[PDB]
Amino acid sequence: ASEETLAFQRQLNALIGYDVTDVSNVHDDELEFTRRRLVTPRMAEVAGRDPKLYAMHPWVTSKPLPEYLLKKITNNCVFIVIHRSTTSQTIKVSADDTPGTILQSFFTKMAKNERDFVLRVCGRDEYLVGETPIKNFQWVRQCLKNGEEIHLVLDTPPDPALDEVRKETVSLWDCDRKFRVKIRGIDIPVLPRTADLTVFVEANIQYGQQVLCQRRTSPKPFTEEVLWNVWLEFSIKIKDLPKGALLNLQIYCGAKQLLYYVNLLLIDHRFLLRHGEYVLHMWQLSGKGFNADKLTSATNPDKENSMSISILLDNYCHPIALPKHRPTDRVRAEMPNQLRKQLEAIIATDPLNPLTAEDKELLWHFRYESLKDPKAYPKLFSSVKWGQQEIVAKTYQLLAKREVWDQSALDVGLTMQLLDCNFSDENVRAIAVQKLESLEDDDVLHYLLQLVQAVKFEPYHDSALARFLLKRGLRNKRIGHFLFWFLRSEIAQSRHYQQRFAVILEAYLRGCGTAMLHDFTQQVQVIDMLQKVTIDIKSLSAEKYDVSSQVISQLKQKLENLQNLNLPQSFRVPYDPGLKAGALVIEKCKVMASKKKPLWLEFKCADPTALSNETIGIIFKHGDDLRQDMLILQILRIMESIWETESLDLCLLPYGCISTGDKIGMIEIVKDATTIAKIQQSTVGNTGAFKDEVLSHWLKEKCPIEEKFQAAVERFVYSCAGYCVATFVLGIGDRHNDNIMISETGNLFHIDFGHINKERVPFVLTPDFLFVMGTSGKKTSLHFQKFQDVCVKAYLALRHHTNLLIILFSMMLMTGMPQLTSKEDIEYIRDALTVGKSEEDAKKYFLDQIEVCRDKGWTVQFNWFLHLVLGI
Ligand SMILES: *c1oc2c3c1C(=O)O[C@H](COC)[C@]3(C)C1=C(C2=O)[C@@H]2CCC(=O)[C@@]2(C)C[C@H]1OC(C)=O
Repeated sequence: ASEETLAFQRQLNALIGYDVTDVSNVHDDELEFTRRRLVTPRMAEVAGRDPKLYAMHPWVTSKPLPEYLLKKITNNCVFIVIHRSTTSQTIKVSADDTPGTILQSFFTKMAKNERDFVLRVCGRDEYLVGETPIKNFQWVRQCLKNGEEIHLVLDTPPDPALDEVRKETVSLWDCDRKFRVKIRGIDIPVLPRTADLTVFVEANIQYGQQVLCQRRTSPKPFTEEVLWNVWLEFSIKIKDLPKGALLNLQIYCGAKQLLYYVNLLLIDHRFLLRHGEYVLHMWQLSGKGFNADKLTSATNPDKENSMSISILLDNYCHPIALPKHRPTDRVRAEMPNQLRKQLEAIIATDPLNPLTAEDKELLWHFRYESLKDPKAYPKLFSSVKWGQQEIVAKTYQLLAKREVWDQSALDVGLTMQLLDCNFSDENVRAIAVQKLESLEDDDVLHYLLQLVQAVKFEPYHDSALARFLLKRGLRNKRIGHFLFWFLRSEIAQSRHYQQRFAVILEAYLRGCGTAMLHDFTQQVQVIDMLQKVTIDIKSLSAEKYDVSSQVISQLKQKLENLQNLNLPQSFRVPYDPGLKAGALVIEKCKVMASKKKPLWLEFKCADPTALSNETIGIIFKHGDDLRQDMLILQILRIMESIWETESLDLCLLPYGCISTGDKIGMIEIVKDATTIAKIQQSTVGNTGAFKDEVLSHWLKEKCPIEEKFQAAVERFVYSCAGYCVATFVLGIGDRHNDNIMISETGNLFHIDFGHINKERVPFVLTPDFLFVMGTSGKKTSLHFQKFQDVCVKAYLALRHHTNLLIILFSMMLMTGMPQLTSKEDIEYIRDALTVGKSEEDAKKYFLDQIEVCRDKGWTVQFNWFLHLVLGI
């Protein structure tokens, strides 16, 4: 290992934010083993990607043009403005022309080596190239909807050389003996403050979040060291242990409640049975009383303060689990009319609905019949007795013939269901991933965060899903960019999965290319520098007192030093990679008058071809985990895409928001916007006597032109409806006025989500909102009626994708929540979506929620004010 190799590893660890070679918190070589195994997948993808297309990362879609965009185009034509220097001409092209047919058509119009130029969006690293109709480019579709013009510049294609990549005994199943483990003792440096506590150890053999067998030790006084030296034998036979099963060890604390836990994979990555002595440091349960963290094979790295449990496993030779080999029978394709019909009723049931013992027997007995319907796969494989060798073997025989599933249409919702906490079998999970291979880059982008979170449900570090993500990231820069940040936010805030995520990110970084490696370095530099600034200014972490003029002046000064000669002169915006930020506009920079004192920063665009002088407003938030906001915003983007397929535009505004490290992140500053509470405070003040006409007045004053005002109101009508529906389905509608913003164009949008007997409301639809829509009293109106229709429309449209939302919601709660979630928490979504109900009842249900808000008036906002502002 030369200084070079060591040096390279060093920088990668800096980009990752974790030392991927660290072995201070491992009891085996699974992680290192995974690093080695990911080497081939990475190299294979690197050598298979096109050097030019990878360099210009065209952002396209194969989806049809939405109904609301079809209107925007007159006669299959599109106008584009091409620039040179100041030199610029406007051309009219066909919506189906390829960027090549464009340039060739440009050289013929204006005329007085040759085709060595490329079309790039003005002021952005976004290229319109490749054999694709101009109308199938995301930027083109964006401009259309926004009504903005399409300005492209004629520059030289980026040399793909800049993406250069650096140089690169035997026992079988048979073991009729029952599995057993010995609990030696538990040890903890410091113990709780009640000192009359009792504790016992519970050992579970879990699979797919289900307990196959459980054993417990007797209760003993809770002291720094508690020894048992007792053997716990389980009712399951060694030969019946399925690959991916875990020995879940938990400690309960009572008086004389789960408090500590740690897991250990029974069958390792090499198909060998786990044996030997083990000293495992456990995690402490925060929820005094469930989630992805409880399934981790990772141990707590903090040895000096955590609880550890010492156990002993059977130590003989080396029993190895034999990989299945499909031989072939009873397909039994016929059943009684009633039986058949009651089988289809079980399958037709929603995800959250539990299966009874009898329900599972029918599904399993008629496996092959159930196999004919993809939507039955989750229920079917959840009816498999995974704790039985014979049954599992039969399960693989069943999956052998997957022609029906192989030909089935890609159903993202259905696929995600097989990648959650309920399935630990590699074969079942692998078939879900098989289907994901069909997703085009644009769709991978919509579900990327969710897929990354799903890696937490994988029993092993190396899996089909982890490799899938690696591959798509290496194949497309935009996906690679976001993958980088999503993995980095987990590695920095999650000790439960940081080791596994670090291995996956290192594999991506060794194949993304020199150019991207340089971009990531600059972005990370700015974030590290900005973070230290928030750490150097000690008062920034003090919520007790307000922000003085001296601290702000101190902020401007420190930003000045950095900018002199140390801070990157330009970097890509984490949440908007196509945009390059340049120098800071120290004058407009400051410390927000917020309790959390976030940095309000403004930069200039580093791209000179930018057709504007507006700054890039970025909030550098510190002291807050922004992972939940990212999840909420992404689910909102998913709702947008869902509404797009149903041909609907709810005008949501999922602004940029990305966690960039440990309790730090960057948030997009929406231009020309203010808080609803702010608008109220200007007229009234620091009191709860809210006026109903303030909002409308504010909007009109911002839109003195007839046409403009009605355009804004219509926008308000849509955006208000979109958020009411969206926030209601997610169960986060009852919010304080200061968490809702509005732009001068009338766009309403919720912000600052954070970790989210009395008066309650389903969502925010206050008198000021109803006012803008021309409704004062309890009387209807033209705009309000529209509002009601749009709400119903968007609402029903979401129900058409119930299973998708249900699974997305359950995973989000399980992976993006500190505390433990229950079935009750997940079931909320099922009720909010009126599952089982007919469209009619559903339409009325939502309309009823709209009525609750009218009767409530300002009541709820007034209580929020009394609480949040007056501490009442
Ligand atoms: C921490 O989520 C957000 C914010 C915070 C915070 O503590 O203060 C404010 C919100 O105060 C109610 C932050 C910085 C803001 C946003 C946010 O999501 C908004 C997202 C869209 C937008 O324009 C932002 C950046 C405004 C910003 O609020 C203010 C009052 O400047």
